Amino acid sequence: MLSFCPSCNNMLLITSGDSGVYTLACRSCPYEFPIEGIEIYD
Amino acid sequence: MIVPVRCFSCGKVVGDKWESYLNLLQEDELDEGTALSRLGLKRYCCRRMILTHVDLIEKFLRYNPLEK
Amino acid sequence: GFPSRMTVGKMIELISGKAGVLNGTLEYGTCFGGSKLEDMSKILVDQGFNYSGKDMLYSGITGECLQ
Amino acid sequence: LGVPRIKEIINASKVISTPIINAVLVNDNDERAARVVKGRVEKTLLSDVAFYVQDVYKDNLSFIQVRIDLGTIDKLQLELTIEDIAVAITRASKLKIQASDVNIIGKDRIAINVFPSENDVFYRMQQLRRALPDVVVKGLPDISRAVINIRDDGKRELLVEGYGLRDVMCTDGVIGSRTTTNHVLEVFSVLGIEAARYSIIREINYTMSNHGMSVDPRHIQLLGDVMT
Amino acid sequence: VEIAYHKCDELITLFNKGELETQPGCNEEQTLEAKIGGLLSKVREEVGDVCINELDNWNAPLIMATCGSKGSTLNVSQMVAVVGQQIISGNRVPDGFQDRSLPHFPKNSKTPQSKGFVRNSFFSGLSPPEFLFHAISGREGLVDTA
Amino acid sequence: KEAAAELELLNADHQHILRKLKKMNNKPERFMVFQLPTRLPAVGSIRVHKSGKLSVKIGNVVMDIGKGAETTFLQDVIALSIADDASSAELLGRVDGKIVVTPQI
Amino acid sequence: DEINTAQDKWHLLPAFLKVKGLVKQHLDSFNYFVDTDLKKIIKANQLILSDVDPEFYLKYVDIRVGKKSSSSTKDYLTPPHECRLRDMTYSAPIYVDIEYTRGRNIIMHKDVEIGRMPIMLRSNKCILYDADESKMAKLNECPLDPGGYFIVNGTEKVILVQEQLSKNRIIVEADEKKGIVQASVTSSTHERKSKTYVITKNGKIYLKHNSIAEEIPIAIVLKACGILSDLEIMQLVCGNDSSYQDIFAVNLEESSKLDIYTQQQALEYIGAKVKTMRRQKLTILQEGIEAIATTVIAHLTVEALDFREKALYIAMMTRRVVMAMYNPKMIDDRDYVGNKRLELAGQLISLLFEDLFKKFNNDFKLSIDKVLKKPNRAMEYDALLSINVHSNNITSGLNRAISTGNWSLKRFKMERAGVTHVLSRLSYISALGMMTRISSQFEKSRKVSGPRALQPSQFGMLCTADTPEGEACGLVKNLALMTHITTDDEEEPIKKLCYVLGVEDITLIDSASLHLNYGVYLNGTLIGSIRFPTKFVTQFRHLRRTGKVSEFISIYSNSHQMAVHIATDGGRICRPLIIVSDGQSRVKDIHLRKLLDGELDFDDFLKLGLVEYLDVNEENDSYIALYEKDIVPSMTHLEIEPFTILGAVAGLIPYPHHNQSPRNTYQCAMGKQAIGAIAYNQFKRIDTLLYLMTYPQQPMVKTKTIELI
Amino acid sequence: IEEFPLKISGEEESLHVFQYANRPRLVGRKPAEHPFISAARYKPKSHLWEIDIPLDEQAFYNKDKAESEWNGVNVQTLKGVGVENNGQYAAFVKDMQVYLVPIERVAQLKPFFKYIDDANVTRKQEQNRLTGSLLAHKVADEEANIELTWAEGTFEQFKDTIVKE
Ligand SMILES: [Zn+2]
Ligand SMILES: [Zn+2]
Repeated sequence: MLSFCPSCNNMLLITSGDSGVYTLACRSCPYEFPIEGIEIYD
Repeated sequence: MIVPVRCFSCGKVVGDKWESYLNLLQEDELDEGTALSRLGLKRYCCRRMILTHVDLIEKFLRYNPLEK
Repeated sequence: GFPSRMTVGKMIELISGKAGVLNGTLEYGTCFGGSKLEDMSKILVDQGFNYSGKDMLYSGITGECLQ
Repeated sequence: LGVPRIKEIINASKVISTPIINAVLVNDNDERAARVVKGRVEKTLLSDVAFYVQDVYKDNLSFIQVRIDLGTIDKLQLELTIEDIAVAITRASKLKIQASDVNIIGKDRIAINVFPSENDVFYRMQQLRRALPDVVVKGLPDISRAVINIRDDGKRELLVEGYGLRDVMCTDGVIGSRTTTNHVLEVFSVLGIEAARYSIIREINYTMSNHGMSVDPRHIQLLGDVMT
Repeated sequence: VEIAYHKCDELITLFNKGELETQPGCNEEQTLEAKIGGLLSKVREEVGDVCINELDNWNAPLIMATCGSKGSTLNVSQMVAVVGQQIISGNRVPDGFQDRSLPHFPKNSKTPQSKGFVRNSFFSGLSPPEFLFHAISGREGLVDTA
Repeated sequence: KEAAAELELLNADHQHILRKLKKMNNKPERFMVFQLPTRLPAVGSIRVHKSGKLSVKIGNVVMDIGKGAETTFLQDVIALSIADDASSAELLGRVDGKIVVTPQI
Repeated sequence: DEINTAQDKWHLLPAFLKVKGLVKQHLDSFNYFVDTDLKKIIKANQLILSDVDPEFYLKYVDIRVGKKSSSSTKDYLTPPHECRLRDMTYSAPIYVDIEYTRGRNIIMHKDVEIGRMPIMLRSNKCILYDADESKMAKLNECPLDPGGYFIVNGTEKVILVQEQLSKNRIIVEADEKKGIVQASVTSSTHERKSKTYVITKNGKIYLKHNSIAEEIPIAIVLKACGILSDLEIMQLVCGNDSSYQDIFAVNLEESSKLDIYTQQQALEYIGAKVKTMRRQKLTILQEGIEAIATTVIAHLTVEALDFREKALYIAMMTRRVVMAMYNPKMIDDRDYVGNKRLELAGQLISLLFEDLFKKFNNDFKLSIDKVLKKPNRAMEYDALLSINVHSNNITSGLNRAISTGNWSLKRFKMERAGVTHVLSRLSYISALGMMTRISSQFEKSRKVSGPRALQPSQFGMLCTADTPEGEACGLVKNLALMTHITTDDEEEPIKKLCYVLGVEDITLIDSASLHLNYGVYLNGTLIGSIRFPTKFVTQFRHLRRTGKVSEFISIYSNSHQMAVHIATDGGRICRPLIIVSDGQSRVKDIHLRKLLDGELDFDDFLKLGLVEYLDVNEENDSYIALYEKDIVPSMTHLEIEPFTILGAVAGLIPYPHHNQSPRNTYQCAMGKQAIGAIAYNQFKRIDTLLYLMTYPQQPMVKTKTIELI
Repeated sequence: IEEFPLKISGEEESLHVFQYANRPRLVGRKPAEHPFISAARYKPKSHLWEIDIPLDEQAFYNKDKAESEWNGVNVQTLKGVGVENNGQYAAFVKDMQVYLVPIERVAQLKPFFKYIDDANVTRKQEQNRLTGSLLAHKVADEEANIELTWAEGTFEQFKDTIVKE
């Protein structure tokens, strides 16, 4: 993904939110962001 | 150490031409070539004996094991 | 011993040596300089010798010249 | 070629330094054929045919889709279809993740549908992203590279730097009659005992005649007979 | 020699004018070492032939090369005509400093006089970069015996 | 060619502090930060030349050039005043970059 | 007749060897030891304690060698020639001054002799210090020997110059099989550390150490040191738009596999894997067992409390490997002369005297507590009157380690054999060519192949021709004529002078700032990355030519590293060259007329800004002319002489530039074996073997360097 | 062309600088949006800064993680240690003239997480000399009683160094 948390500047992880949705959320700060992601690189 | 009595190659006696060479160097100031030319030696052999020679016995006799 | 080892500077030791004995001056064979080969064969040629140090030898056991 | 090459043969080492295999061709052209024997050999062409490896998340599932073009196959000539790429990804690794599922769509994409200390999805996504672009597609794994070359006459002969000698000999385009590799144990594994002494009596003869030093080859035949 | 420095320094000024016609056996830098090495090996073999033909007879180092006492024609061409291209480890000399070999030559210098091609013979005397370039090859040839 | 950027970029920060000093002269409740060299002579100022450079001639007339600094202040920098461990955090607040003063020799 | 410029420039070299000699690398170290470093040793052990009571102390006020009062410095020594016939050693006593107290707080002092220390020939303590020629003949000593050697137990011993790698600096070596390895040898006094930075696969970077168990990836390690945010672990070592980002990002992802989320968990994992667990005060293995390890006890020589620099120094060590993964050319070579340092006779004697003075206080503490415990009264005297029986192993061991050649340091663990070698006296050039010799210590003699070829980086620094023909072919080298091994000066005001010149401190600049120009490294330690480094280098070199005393303190940029280095820690060769100023040379014709006419000698061309010393890696930022008819306006220096590249033994060959180079090497082995005159007192001396000549003669064609020696 | 005079204008107080290493810029329309609520404590003798940031409760809060593992939180504690410096000065300009102010300390704010310590110290069971860097890490958590009232003001500083000439 290579995405950084705007609130704590740490590494975020893709988690499964209560068995059925995909959101990114870290264990660093209480943050979540439900967007779909892309990892395209030349 | 001291000047040799005879030259190595042919055998000309060059041992008698060192004090006269030193007398021609200091007084009657000449270059070594002409002062070594009007002294005897004609060939470049027997000329090498007087030209390229170091005098170590004058530096050895400063360490006399006698009275001093 | 010269072609297999390529010590031609030794060949300059005689020319700058034989022409150094004659006019009473110990010569200089220092690195990247010293006595030039051109004006040491000029000192050697007007003394009555060869410019390149080659003298003709009369042989010892037979008395004739060397070819 | 020197004295480490002779110890490389006398010690009979398992792996050697810089092996080559002298494979030959059939016809003579600068066309398809002499350029299609080459492209069947070298490996890991996935880092030139893909243009990206991206992973997207659609709300319950994941796509690791790969964009395979057709202009790469046009320039360097290989016989592979998108179904052949699906078969190559199906047996890509030996046992890492790759058992369950691959897909083929119209515009040439293969997405790896995945299914499950906590949150081990993104960890598998990172490891599978970092283990994917060094995966072979078409070719043989033990060969480093391949050079086709012209001899003193107008002929065309290739050369690789691998360890097979059977996969190279079983190739559409080469003739399996005459070939020569440096590795003696590679000859012994494929051919046998008697073709391993007739290889060593010319392999010792090759590292000496390129310097001089004729050793009147009955001595070499005596050396090549006490080892085998 | 001046129509051998000019036929290889035109490749150095073409190396930074885009690209060159790279031969398919290697990349763009190993095909520049090979061509410059071939030209600088070709310059020492034809100057070594125009000296031995104009060389006067009844001399020692040519008679000793005509028969097999000691010496070769390479040694007399290296004494008289030109010493050329002291090579080490197969190729030419590497960069002893960053981006260059000697600090007397500029950065990114790939001229023959900067990367190991001497041009003075043993009769005329070597320059100090030529002296160091010959000393490296002589010490590597001397350490392979010890 | 390293002396080209010693004149080309030196006419890029002298115009940058001139856009910061006199353009916003009226009343910004706003701070900056200067770097002065130590062993100061036991004062003078910028003295903008003939549309050229900017160079302080400090008092004790031996002279002390130097303008411009780096863009390290992408991060947020806000100063604050403190009393004797009873009251603090009376911030002013902004940084507008920095300048550095380097003595000529 | 008329003073030229390309011919009188030669006269810079005799005036260089009139003030400072050719054997100065042995003289200056021993002169710096017994004047500066010998006082520095007692300034770390200036007060001893006792387990009987805390009201007992011995205080070392002053230390000196052979000096008590207004008389001359040791009115009668033994002569250096008499102690070579009596099988003695040439030593002077060491006098210390101690404080002697009681519970009645009386304070007085008394001179004592606490041992004998062997004096080197012709250096500030011998009789032979600028002696007249009538003084040399009266004392039966030759006036032409180089000196600088020891005479222990009658026989002559020489401490050889020994090279090693650069201390407190970073070297990178590559490997195709396993992985690229980085090192940084810690130069601490009390311990010998070496922090290795090996990788195995996939960029799984984890540093290792000999005092650490199964190791830790570097993300958690520099997270425990102070770099807490992940945003400045991704930008600090990779940059903005480089291809370095997809390589280091693995160690981020496996930071969450382990003790992430800073030091309530992170430093505990760094401290749990520790060796030598230190059972004294062992309870503190939660937070205070790694704060021991990430400070002055282990890994480095940085004395910080909270770590902005040490967290950066490990992290700027990471970028030098991350650049070396994407590009395998950005490495270092071990055999480069800029990576090596020369250790001289003055440092090994300081190590041995530190060891034998640390042992002297331990063998005397165990003999004074036994006496001050048994009776009931406090013993007034006899605490000073019992040091004669304990000051004998400080003398016998100090001569034994010189006469034997073994320097066994129990705390330091660099036990080397064969340091001192017996002085060769085959001829006059044999005793001089040994005093200018460097012996390199190998690791193993199996697959070496590297430190025996002639490097192009020793042009003028080391002799190109004089190598032995045998087992030590290429492993033994020789210094040239105009070289100079330097010393560390202060290292403190150079750091503050950069802050004057306008560099920002590292605790002020953002962690995301390396896209800009070069970063200042003082002895490997980052200082804070000034803008416009060309002006910084120009101002620093202009301050160097007014007086900053310029033996070693040098500056050089580096573009493929994106850095700029200021070097102050001496122990490194350098050579003096002529500065040119943008069109032509600085040494004019009027400067050379004064040189041979009285005043304005050498060291007056360093103050007036005519010549300067250049280092091996510092002349990589230079461009040097060979002769005076070569002045290109883009040049920086002019060399003095092109034949200084030859050594002292190698300077006997007439016309070396006409021969081939192996015949310039073999002569260096045959010139020392040739027999002839040795000394002026060679008939007045007795030793085990010497060969002489009956009628010696001087050479026909000379050399410009055989009139010097 | 005129000059803008600089004076040191006196030295009686002590200054400090945040230098937030977290929030760069909000690139348009008056950037960097500095907060309001903070009102956090201070410690001398190890200099041990702590500052607090309020949490956005309405958006992206993820209440399950915030009130499942640790306590119901609204604080985000930072941490910084200052070091002494020389030659740095702060400046402000009024209409002709620049006033230098000595700054005397520079520190950096780095978000050391506090609630992980508070959750680890709960879930555990649910020497005169140290010679540097152990006495400095041991003496860190003793007084802390400078729970502070966040204030403002352009009268106690701007009308304090201007009546000096
Ligand atoms: Zn965040
Ligand atoms: Zn005769």
